[PDB]
Amino acid sequence: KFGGGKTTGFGLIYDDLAAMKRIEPNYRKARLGMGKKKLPARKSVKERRNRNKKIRGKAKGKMQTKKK
Amino acid sequence: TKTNGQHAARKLVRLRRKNRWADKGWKKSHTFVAQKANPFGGSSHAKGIVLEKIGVGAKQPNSAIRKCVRVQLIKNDKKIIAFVPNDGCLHFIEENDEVLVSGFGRSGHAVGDIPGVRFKIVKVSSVGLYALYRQKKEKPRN
Amino acid sequence: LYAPKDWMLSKLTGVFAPRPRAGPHKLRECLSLLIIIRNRLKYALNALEAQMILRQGLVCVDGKPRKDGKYPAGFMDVVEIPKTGDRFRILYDVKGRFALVRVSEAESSIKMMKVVNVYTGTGRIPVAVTHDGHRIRYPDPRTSRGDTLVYDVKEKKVLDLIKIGNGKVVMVTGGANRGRIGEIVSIERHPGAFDIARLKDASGHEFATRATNIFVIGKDMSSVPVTLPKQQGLRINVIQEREEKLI
Amino acid sequence: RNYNNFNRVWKAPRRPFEKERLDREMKLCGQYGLRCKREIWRVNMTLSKMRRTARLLLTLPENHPRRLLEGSAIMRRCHGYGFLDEDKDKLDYVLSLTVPDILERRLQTVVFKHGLAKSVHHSRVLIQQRHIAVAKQIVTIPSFIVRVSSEHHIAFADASPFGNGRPGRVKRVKRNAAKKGSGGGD
Amino acid sequence: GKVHGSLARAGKVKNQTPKVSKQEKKKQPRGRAFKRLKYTQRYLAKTLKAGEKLRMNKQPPGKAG
RNA sequence: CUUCUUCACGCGAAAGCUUGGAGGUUACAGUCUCAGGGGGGAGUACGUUCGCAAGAGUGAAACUUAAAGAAAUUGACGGA
RNA sequence: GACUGCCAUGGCGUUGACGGGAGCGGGGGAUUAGGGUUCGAUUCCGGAGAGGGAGCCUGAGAAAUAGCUACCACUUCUACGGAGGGCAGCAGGCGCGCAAAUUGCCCAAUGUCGAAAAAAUACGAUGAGGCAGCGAAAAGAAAUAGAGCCGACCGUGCCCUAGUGCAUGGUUGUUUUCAAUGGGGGAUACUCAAACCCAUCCAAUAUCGAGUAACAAUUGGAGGACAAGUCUGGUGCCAGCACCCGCGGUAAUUCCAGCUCCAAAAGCGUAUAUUAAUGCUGUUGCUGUUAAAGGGUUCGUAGUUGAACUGUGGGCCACGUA
Repeated sequence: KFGGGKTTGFGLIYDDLAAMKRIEPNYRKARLGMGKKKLPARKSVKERRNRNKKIRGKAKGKMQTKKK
Repeated sequence: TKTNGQHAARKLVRLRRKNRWADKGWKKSHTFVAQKANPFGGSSHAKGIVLEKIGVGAKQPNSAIRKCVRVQLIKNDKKIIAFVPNDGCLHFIEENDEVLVSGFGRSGHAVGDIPGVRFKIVKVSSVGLYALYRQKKEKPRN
Repeated sequence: LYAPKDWMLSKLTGVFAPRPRAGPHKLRECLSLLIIIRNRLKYALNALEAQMILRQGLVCVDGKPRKDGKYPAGFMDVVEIPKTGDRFRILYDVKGRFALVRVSEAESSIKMMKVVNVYTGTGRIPVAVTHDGHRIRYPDPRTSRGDTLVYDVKEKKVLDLIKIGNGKVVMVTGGANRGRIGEIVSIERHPGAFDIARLKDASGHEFATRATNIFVIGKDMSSVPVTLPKQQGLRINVIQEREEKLI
Repeated sequence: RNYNNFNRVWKAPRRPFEKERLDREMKLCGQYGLRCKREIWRVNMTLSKMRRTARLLLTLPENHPRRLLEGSAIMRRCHGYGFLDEDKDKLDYVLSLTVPDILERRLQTVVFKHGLAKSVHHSRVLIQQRHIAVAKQIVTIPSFIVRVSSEHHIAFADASPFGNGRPGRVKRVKRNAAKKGSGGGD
Repeated sequence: GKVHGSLARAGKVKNQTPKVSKQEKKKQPRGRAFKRLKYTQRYLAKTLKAGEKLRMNKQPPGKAG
């Protein structure tokens, strides 16, 4: 922010890459570089979830509601 | 005079309350007058409609003509007479414009010489009468 | 909110905290585990790390190594966290405040619990219930509420209950004098107000709070081999503390 | 549902055109060469508040705590800071006090007093285009008050061209050398 | 009320005033610059003092000199 | 019952103020009680209750307004 | 009595019941030296509620509102058999009205729920929440810069009459100017869930960026209260001004414009209400002879108020000691 120029951080050191691979989330991991998390799409198919509790079997992948 | 005590608390309460009731100011406040005859509810601003432009020249001795307007307050449908400060400004009024009204502190009496007028025009059609007259403004989109 | 203030939670966030669970050591006089995982030991810091504790289960408590963070920890519980093997006991320090108080593994191999109630069981069975979540069958034949009782924890073994009364080393656990310690001076019956409790602290300064909030812990200082909070519960001259502080 | 403790603080000062009131205030303001009456209000408030506290505190039945606590606290910081004094220690001056005491301990002014700068104004402006260290930041905020050892500290932004082993494109406005190198540049 | 009249002369004075000119001149110091400024104006410069607190002198504007 | 000489500070805006005044009170505090609480509208209103009957009892808001009042003072004046 | 069936005859109220009035109610909120006033929609809790209206089933659990069921009122759809709806969630819309922001990000943290990271396939879920967006109600801090030279000025000391002068000081300016120098934006290493709000000022050892109408001052006053014109010009009981006192018929102090000034200030006008001022409703702390007010008169339960008394110490000693 304003408070100029300035350079005080805080730092962390990992035992292992495994420990990292488990302690670090992938956007962080990415901030390093080591993997990605789930696909975002601002509740794109959040819609199936709006369909699913009432409905059995069938469906058969990509089954669908308000989005026409 | 007033001697009462100790265990007479009731009396105290009752009378004071009784006299608060009496009290003119206490009463106004307490009694809720605004909402009644009084067309503004209390309240801050209100929208009405220019019915017509009216005159006023002072009581005595004061004389000349300063001018107010017949408005019909809209939400409650109430007829009022309202003030306009400066010279000219009539021309901002237009006709049956739907005008933005403000009051006057004045215990609901009126402002300046003029009797009864308890309100002022503040905008016609959202415009900021004020501003235009000054001239921090340009005419309404109509 | 309903934040429980002696859980020393704070400022922003925590509408609820992670709420505790139904299951011994009552809502208001708990000090549930979660807070510990994150906020006390500190390694685990996020909820993510907690979550991690749990998805890799981990955390461990005497008796049951316990699964529930929402499960109350409270007076005397023994934590061992085998990654590093560290033990703490739950206990107040003076000025009322609860610590996770590291304790010897061996000391951390027993605990003491007040009886809240003493009952029959079905068949000239008796069973006692403690003020912290034990029901125990066939106890002393004449145990009673308000007497505490030593427990093995490693084992299922009572090591004691102590034939109570007046003049016995007490830790005051609440009312005003939370974290105060004082040998019992006495309790007068005050029936249905409950006995009220004359307490004297390590100063030998004496103080009162109601008898209900009184944890006998021994005779001769600690009968218990349990941790004793530094100072051992008088409550005094703040001022001096400030002064003291400033070197 | 849920909260935040934010709040709203300070109070303005009652009823205007009082020639003296205007006058007195101003004069003081004149000493410091100011930027708002708001700064006064601020001081009045504070001033007042402790002065308020003072009003309370003394009457406290003697041998009772607060007076001890707060007295020490107030004493030690203010006194500490270079406000209150050792002889202003029976809380009697604390009842007293003056606005200038405060102004005087606007760190800016102390500086100018300290020498530094050619006036308190000259002092504002300096500090403000970023100059003279004490803290983490120069004093970015000359608004501040003193505290007795900052007193010492008061010196360069070594950081600033003004204490640099080098300078910068500014104030001095090296820049010109950049302009030279680019413009003048053969 | 007594109150009397009839619209016949509105706009007049403002309209028959010549609108002259609000003459220009220097932008003032503002904020600190101004307050520092202001001070000198309100007090003290190139001067002595007999005793009186003030007067403005926007009297005079029907001056003498 | 005084009158009231005459005295009291006191009290009061004064005018004035006794038995034990309007005294002994913002140095505000014996009890009990009634009343009162800008002015005008109105003490009125189908408001309401006594009352044979007057009308009493009880009792408004709307509306309105910047004063209204009081004592003294001097002045002016008087078909004094 | 929750309710039947039987029985008794009660129960409540003038410290006011019943009815009728007004809002959910607390935490709290707000303002008063003090005493006090007033608020409490809403972020505290507790409660309440949930289309209107009732009703039910189930479940540990609701009358359960992104459950049913029927009714009211409203609504969709229909090839019009029939069918079918309910944002006091959240954002959105409209609507109303004086009146109140986004169909934005994200799913980190927080909670919260769920399953409970083979994470051996990274990997629940989240309009709660959180981030931004919107957002001059509010609280934090602040900008027009420094300095010198000349002009010039006033202001002292003295020469000197004073003065030039010199000296002694303070201060103006188209002068003059080198000199101050952030905004403000950019190497940016460096953030953030994400996106984002600064940047070390290094490296072409960052480029860049101020003396101006600039890279910017408002708002409201100038009889008085309440700071501030002696009047420039206008104006002429007009225009119009005026919180209230009042200006104004022309050589107006308040009107018109101008200029100057002032006040507060990046805030300020306004409204309405509300708080004090108000001991101007008064426990503290009013009043009631003529200024409001003590009845024509008495009794009188209610109401209040109601005196004393058997409460107490004593003795002695010591000495010092006034």
